[PDB]
Amino acid sequence: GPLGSKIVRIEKARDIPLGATVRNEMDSVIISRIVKGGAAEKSGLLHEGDEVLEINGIEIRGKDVNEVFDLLSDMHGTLTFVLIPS
Amino acid sequence: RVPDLLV
Repeated sequence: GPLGSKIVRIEKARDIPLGATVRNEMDSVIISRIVKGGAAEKSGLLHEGDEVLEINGIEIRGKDVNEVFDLLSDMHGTLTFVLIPS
Repeated sequence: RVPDLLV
């Protein structure tokens, strides 16, 4: 995919985080840690250093991490991530 | 300094 990206799907429950922290690096959103015991880890599809380009068609690149927190806090169901691997 | 938010 664009910029050498990849598509991964992960299920999210209402009001339960996936288990991944994010930080801004320049204009990008980067996965800084995979929380042990969370859905993100068990999925084995999200990894530290991954850049998040899109989630459910929403462009994540260019967003402050606080806006990304807001978006995911109320998302649920099948989440479609567009990622650039580390 | 860089903020790390949990999602």
